[PDB]
Amino acid sequence: MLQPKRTKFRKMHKGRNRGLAQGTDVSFGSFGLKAVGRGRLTARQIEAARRAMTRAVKRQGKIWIRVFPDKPITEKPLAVRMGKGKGNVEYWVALIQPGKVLYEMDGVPEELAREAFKLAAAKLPIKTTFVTKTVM
Amino acid sequence: AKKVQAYVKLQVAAGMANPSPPVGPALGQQGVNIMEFCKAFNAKTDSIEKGLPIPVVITVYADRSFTFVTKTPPAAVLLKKAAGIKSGSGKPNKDKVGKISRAQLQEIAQTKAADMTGADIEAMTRSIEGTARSMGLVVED
Amino acid sequence: MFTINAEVRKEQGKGASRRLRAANKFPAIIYGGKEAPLAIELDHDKVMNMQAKAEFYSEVLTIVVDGKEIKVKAQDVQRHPYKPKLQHIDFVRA
Amino acid sequence: MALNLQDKQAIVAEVSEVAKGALSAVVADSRGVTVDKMTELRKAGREAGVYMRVVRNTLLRRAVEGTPFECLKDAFVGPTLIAYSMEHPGAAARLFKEFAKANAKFEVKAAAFEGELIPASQIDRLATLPT
Amino acid sequence: MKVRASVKKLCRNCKIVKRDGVIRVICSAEPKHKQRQG
Amino acid sequence: ELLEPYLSFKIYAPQEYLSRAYNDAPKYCANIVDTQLKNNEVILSGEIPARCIQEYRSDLTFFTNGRSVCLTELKGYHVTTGEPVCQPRRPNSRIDKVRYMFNKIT
RNA sequence: AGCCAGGAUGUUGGCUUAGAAGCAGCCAUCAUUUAAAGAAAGCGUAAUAGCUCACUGGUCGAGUCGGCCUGCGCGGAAGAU
Repeated sequence: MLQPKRTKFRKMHKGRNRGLAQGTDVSFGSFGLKAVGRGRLTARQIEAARRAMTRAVKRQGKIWIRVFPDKPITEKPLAVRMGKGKGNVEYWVALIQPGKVLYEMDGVPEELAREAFKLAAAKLPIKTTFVTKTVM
Repeated sequence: AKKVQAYVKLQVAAGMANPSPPVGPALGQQGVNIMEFCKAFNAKTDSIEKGLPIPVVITVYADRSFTFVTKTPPAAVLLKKAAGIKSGSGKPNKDKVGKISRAQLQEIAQTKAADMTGADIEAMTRSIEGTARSMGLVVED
Repeated sequence: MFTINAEVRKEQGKGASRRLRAANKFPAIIYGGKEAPLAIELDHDKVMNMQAKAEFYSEVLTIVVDGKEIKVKAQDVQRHPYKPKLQHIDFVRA
Repeated sequence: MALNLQDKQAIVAEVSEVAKGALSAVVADSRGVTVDKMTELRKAGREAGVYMRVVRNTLLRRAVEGTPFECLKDAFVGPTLIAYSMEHPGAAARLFKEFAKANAKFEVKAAAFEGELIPASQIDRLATLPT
Repeated sequence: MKVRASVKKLCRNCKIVKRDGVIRVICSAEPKHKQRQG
Repeated sequence: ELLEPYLSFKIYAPQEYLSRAYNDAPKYCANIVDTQLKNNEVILSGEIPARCIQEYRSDLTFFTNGRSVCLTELKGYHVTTGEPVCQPRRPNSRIDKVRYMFNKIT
């Protein structure tokens, strides 16, 4: 579970998710995992998918994670009335507009990487697709 | 030339009369007696050096005993006394465990040619010398 | 075989470029040198196969337009955010 | 299967073995054995080297493609499985009779040893060889 | 028999079939690989 | 250092079922041992621990098809096996000065 | 796409010597005989043996396999006068 180390403010705003993400190209590894869909990813989903593919590459190569949570998500406790205040923080989503790279991979064969990214695309609510590094 | 029936190529050093902790049941898995692999196993061993693991055909037949034709010991155990070190692979390309040369390994190659199938001696040279590359050994050409 | 037929653009802007993008063609422009920049419309189906080669981003292109040939390089390119398609390319003159 | 650059090469190389070649014999192991592979091919080591090519690819458009350029009668051998065996040392070598003796030595069949073209003859056993 | 909505092939002997408009995965080899739904 | 006896247990099984007796080997705690066939009858020299040896008899009554037969006797104090190193209480009581050994614990 | 074939001798290879041996995990991932064979994708063993595909011949004899881009649909989809 990834999480920011101290922040300017605890609770913050819901906010809208409009737009498309900057993280387009693969910039480190040989292969990426571009998000086709749209939506927040909790810090657990990043870690769950993170271990679902680190297994398939068998601790070989290197796997960068291009997204980082940095967004607190409050929650009103069960059986509580409206009002009284913004609720306590629970988990740290990272909003994912379409086109965002999520994981990048290097040091492994391609079709194996297809397997490792596939079994980790399973853990992500958003629909993703496999991509590849380009000569600009 | 009958095909597969029950023959296998597995036994340890030839000097170990009547093995049991190594092979044990495997040679006794058929109807052949355990006594067959020491009183007759040593009948050809005495002709040459003892202690060298030499595979041999064990074509078992219903008529008590079995025919057999001795072959050639593997090159892996051959790379010990003739290579000095008793070790082998484990750490191949990561470091040089040892080395010999082509002038000597090719000289032993034709002694094994009676069992090897090659159109020419040079063709059987690197196929044996290439087995020592799996050991991490680097032949000196 | 680095050659691409290309009609000249007539309607610049985001409006006409959406209508054109859906027609399996995308906008592009050639610029550089003392000459003034000239926008160059071209087909999408052909260029999409060309980028696969490492040479397409390095070796000079020979785009034909109005009969006259203009050697160019792919100094810049704009990927589509998730659909496998090109949107616009900056063909700097060589 | 590999494209034309590799298929034609396998034929042109066989043609080079015909210009200097001579005697050859059919063989058709519909149920061959690798132990039999260590008989007629080990014999090549007894003779000289690897230059002999059993080339079991008697396709009517492949091996027979080189037929019009060398020995037109061989195209009649094209039907069914056939394996030519060109010779270079010793014209009318004793290799021809071996294909028949091996057929009685656990080989099931060997295309009835019909032979090729030195007297332009047919399925005729011949002990009359330069020995 | 299994009734999973996903019916990716298990062993190499499986073959997709659409009986009565219903996707199925028949298997001449192992009966356990047989499954409904799809 | 806990240890358990592992006496050898030879057994006779029909050769046709003898291949089914090797499957019982992976379930049995015993390690493989030398054996020799005897015409249609077959036998092999096993060696398994006595804690599980009492269940070995159930294995030859099923896989043998009624032809199973075996015999063994306790031997070899060496053994040692997991897990946890459980021990059977208790020792000892009804002896002089036994309550003073409790002071030695602390 | 089917069809009788073939799909090797040392590799009981060194390894922690109780065994891993084409297939637990380590590495190398040889090269030969050759129409062809990875010193190995799966099955099967305490380990082997064994059974297939990779690949390659013949029979056969005309087109076919595998991805993308999307259109329209199928399944997933069970509630109580």
